[PDB]
Amino acid sequence: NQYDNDVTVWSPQGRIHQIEYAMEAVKQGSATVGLKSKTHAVLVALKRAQSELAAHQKKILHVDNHIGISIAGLTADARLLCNFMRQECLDSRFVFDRPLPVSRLVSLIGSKTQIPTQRYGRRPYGVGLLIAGYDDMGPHIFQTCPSANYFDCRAMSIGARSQSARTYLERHMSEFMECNLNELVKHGLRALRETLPAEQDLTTKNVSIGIVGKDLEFTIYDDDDVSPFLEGLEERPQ
Amino acid sequence: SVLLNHKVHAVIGVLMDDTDPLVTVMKVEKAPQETYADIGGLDNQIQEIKESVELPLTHPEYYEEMGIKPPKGVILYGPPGTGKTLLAKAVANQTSATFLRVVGSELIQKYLGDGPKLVRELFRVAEEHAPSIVFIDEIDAIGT
Amino acid sequence: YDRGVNTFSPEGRLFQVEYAIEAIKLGSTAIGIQTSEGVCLAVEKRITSPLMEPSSIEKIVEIDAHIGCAMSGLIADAKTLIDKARVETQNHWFTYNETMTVESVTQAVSNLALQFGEEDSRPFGVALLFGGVDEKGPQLFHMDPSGTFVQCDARAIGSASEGAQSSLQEVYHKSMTLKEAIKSSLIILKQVMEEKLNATNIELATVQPGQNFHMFTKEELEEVIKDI
Amino acid sequence: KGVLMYGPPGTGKTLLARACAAQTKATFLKLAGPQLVQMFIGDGAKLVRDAFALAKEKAPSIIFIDELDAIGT
Amino acid sequence: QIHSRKMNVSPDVNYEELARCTDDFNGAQCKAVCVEAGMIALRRGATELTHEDYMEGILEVQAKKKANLQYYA
Amino acid sequence: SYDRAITVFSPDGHLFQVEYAQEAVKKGSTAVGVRGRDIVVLGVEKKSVAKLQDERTVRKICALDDNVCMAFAGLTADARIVINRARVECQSHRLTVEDPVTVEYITRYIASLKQRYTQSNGRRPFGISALIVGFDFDGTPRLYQTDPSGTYHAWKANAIGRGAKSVREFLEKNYTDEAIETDDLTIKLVIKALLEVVQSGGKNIELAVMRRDQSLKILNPEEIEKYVAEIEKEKEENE
Amino acid sequence: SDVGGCKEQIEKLREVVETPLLHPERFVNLGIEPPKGVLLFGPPGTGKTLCARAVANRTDACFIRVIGSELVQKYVGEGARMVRELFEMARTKKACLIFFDEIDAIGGARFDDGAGGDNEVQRTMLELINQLDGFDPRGNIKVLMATNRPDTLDPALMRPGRLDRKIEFSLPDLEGRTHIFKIHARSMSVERDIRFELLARLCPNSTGAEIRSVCTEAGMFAIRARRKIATEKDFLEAVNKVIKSYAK
Ligand SMILES: Nc1ncnc2c1ncn2[C@@H]1O[C@H](COP(=O)(O)OP(=O)(O)O)[C@@H](O)[C@H]1O
Ligand SMILES: Nc1ncnc2c1ncn2[C@@H]1O[C@H](COP(=O)(O)OP(=O)(O)O)[C@@H](O)[C@H]1O
Ligand SMILES: Nc1ncnc2c1ncn2[C@@H]1O[C@H](COP(=O)(O)OP(=O)(O)O)[C@@H](O)[C@H]1O
Repeated sequence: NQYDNDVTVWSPQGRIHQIEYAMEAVKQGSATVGLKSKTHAVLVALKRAQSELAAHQKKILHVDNHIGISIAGLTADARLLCNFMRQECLDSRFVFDRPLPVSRLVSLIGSKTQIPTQRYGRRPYGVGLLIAGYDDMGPHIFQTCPSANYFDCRAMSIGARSQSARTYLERHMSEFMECNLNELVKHGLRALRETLPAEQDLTTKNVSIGIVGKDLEFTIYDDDDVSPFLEGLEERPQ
Repeated sequence: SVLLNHKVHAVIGVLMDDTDPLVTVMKVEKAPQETYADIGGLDNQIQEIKESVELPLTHPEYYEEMGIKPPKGVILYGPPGTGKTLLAKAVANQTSATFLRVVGSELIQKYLGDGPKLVRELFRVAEEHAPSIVFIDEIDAIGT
Repeated sequence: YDRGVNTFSPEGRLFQVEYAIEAIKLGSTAIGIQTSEGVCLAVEKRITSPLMEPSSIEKIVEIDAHIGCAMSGLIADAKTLIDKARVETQNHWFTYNETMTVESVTQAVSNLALQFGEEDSRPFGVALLFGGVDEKGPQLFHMDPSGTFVQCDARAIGSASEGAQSSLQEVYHKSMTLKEAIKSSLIILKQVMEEKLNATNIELATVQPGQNFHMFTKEELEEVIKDI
Repeated sequence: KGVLMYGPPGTGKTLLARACAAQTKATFLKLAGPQLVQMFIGDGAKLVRDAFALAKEKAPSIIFIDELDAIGT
Repeated sequence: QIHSRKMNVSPDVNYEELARCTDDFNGAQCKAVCVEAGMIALRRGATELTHEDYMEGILEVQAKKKANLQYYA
Repeated sequence: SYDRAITVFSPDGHLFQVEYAQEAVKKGSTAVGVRGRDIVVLGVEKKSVAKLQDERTVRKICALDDNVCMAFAGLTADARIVINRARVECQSHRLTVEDPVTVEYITRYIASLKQRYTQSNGRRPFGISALIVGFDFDGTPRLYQTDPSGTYHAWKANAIGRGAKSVREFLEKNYTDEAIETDDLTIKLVIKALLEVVQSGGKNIELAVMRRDQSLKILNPEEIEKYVAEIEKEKEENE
Repeated sequence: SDVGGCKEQIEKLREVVETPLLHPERFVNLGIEPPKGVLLFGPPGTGKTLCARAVANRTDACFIRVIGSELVQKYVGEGARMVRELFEMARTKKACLIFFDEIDAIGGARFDDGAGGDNEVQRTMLELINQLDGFDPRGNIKVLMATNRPDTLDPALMRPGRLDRKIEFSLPDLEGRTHIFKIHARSMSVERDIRFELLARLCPNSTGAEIRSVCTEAGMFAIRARRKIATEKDFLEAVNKVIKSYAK
């Protein structure tokens, strides 16, 4: 098939299938989650292991004292976009000393994600981004994709083994909105527990969380900081 | 050939074989002509090729009975016209076996596995009349 | 399929990065090990001709007094990244007037490697291991050509990387003394490089919080070469 | 006269055709499109013509063309 | 339901929850899922497969398990 | 992927298109180089001047600076371009910069240059390997091999061109622990290594010597017969 | 025991071919007619086919082994008819076991965008894949598949009616590599004090066909030395023949 090339070429169907190839590249394994409430927003990304003598890789980054993100792949474009968000927040503080609202920041990131898709000489983005933030309008969860779209969501999950998480989130969207911080992170971790493989139970060594809210900056929690959030998790009935 | 009665077609004799398709022409059934005495001075290769492929086809025990199992194949290299085909015909002359030379790019058959068939037939008709010394001229084509 | 990195596979993989992953194997074996006592590195020195200068295969190198590097792959493209790692310490000296952590050197080399897909050059066929005793203690880090980086308590690259890694997982923990880590690394190295060990085909270096000095532990490491 | 089952694989097209072949007690003429990608210059046309002639000879018969796309390109 | 009744099954089966777990399948794949669940029930030593067998079947039949996420290029 | 382009790995990590540099170098001239006890000595063969032709313009060895030169196995146009880069580079660096130039520095620069020309499309990396010998590196002479791939290394004695095949064994066959004493055994071993050249008699076997302190000195035809006779007598007495 | 360490895989094979002919007391009573066919895929051309031979030995079954080449001739159309002939002539036998190799070249799906070429595959291959029978529609016949490349195989082969199990292999593990040399200690006359335990470790990630080649290469070591028996040094440097020269 000739039409599997530069985003400048449309397939006869009227599609750019390389964007779908980037999207499927995003879907390649362990789970990540994001969801917000009236008070807080939360994202979680499990740190995948490599060996018994190599460290788990962190997948959560801080952007500003009201916004942070989570990242899926080998971070080729994800971390650069995170740094661009950080510089944009610095510019916002340079111009009006304000942490700019989440949605109007993510709109420019969506435009930037679209920019390569029209021209040659630049591969499409191979990562999907989750975002948790709060601003002078409210708390928000956003997510962006190689297709350059941005979504404000009550819950979201990118990767594989996460359709169970997605269904749990689709079920408890009825609760996510009104929950507090602890209840919200409990809901997210329950969605993640829905992603458990057959031979495993959730360990502290991989679960890593980022949290923001109306009275809390975006911060990152690990192992024994995650455990105060892992309590209240769904049990193992049958 | 089979000798048959003219009227009742009964088999009533047998007679000399003077036929069979062009594969016999592809094969060099006769032991080659050049000998080890024609390869002037290139004598270490005589030892190498004797150790490798000359002994089995008149002394099978050296590769089947002496507590061991036979080998498969031996590669020769050097500039064209330096004795490769000459030494091959010399070693094949040192035995009564048939010599089967094929250049690597000559067996290009069209449909799937038919080139493998064109290689397979040479081994199939090998012990159908005596073992053989196979020689791929220019192995280069087959792997890189 | 794989003419350029401008497009991925119909699976979404690049048909380039895994090529760098096996191109890791074109070089000799290499090991890095972090302990609470420091970080050590080793590379097989297996020569092309012993009448070449035997130190000229600089696959075990010092970056600075508290930081060292090991490589797997071609020496040419490794030289650029190693030079970047060395020059960033002097840049820190001339700008911040103090020393630079191995984490930020790792980050800078990662961003230099991450240029071939978002400029507007080409992928680097080398995997790097750094070992530092920096402002955050002992710290071993690993980069693959992809431009990402990970902390490692130990790591193996180069030829026979994965067998050495799997066998080392049986004999390692986060906080032993670096000397017994060296011994356990060598008892596996002896079988990983070719057959037998000497300066023609082995090389190793180490740095410790008690030694911000002379990473080039060669020809004084001779005793543990003959301890094994 | 003509019915095209269409849809992605694994849905039931061949099974439905075989079930209709079953319940009718009629004569079933199953073939695959790839079976008619034969090499010889005109042999595919001869095969199609002869198959339709056989179908006419068998009168209450149902021809099935599986993977018409292989020859309906 | 079709393949389960043909194979005979343990009564405790949520076919509806099976369909929910069979997200975005085609028919043939689930047709396979039934027989392979019966095979694992043979491995489970049960006299007839139950919902656990279909779960443990779909858990493997779904995909080739693909690559590893947090390090994909 | 395939060998159709430099800038992509083979599906096994190979770079066939780049790795063609070996036979790119191999089909040029033939040269050998050593560092003696103090003085480096180099030799070249395969001139084969066609009557009206000359080897004077062929210039297999050119002296870049009073303490650095090289040998140029490969295509002659790229060799001349390397002449014009390296010679002017070292001259200007020593003439203007606070630090002097060394053979190590020029080898580094050439390696970086070739690696950088490997670093882009539409730019053909130089198809020549070279022995670069220098008299000054903290005052000590030394030798380097450089390859089109951008890799560089130091050697005690090496050969390039069509002579790069045999000499790799040949040196290991007769290199003593003693670095070839003074200029006598240094030039003698140069002649021994260049004996793999067509006739070894000095008819078209030439050489030059740099004494680690003075510039490149030529074993000119009025004297090279003496070294040729030395080599021949040494080979005759040991028979 | 001729299998080199992969006895795990041949045993899970026998659960789906050997067990449902020799031990039918658990299949149909528990619901499903005994299965008859499985696929294999592992290291490069290493040992794969031989598993089928061991099964057909203990099954006491007539054995047939096929490659794509034997379904191909300059004469076209008949290549498909050869599979039909093969199944019929096997069923004329008192039940038979048939095996296919490089099933990727046979069980590989349609390639329309080739626009011609060596196109005989497209005429023949489905007559295997679509005329092939599985656990249910199969007569008194046992079938086994193998190929080194499973990623290209048609899902129709993957799905039932073609396959009743799939099995994966890898390069022989350390226990496997030791056991291969244990097997080949029978294949020659040697000074049988060998440290095969160390020979299998001197081999890094490697195959088992090369193990056979190395055993015959120790035979070569005896022959070049004209020695009446092989020795441990012959085994060591025969291993290094691959390990050094095939990996230097
Ligand atoms: N040892 C030798 N004795 C006699 N003739 C030789 C020898 N080596 C090469 N030749 C000459 O070279 C040719 C054979 O060399 P060979 O390498 O077999 O050629 P090719 O590469 O065409 O097969 C013959 O024409 C022969 O005249
Ligand atoms: N709803 C269903 N119920 C029972 N069997 C089904 C169903 N859907 C599909 N199948 C099985 O899967 C196959 C569907 O694929 P088919 O119609 O053969 O087209 P293709 O050959 O393109 O896959 C059928 O042959 C049938 O055996
Ligand atoms: N470990 C081993 N044990 C037994 N036979 C082996 C082993 N490794 C390789 N073989 C060889 O593999 C050959 C055929 O199997 P194989 O080529 O793997 O089948 P396939 O073509 O399906 O890969 C046999 O001739 C056998 O000698």
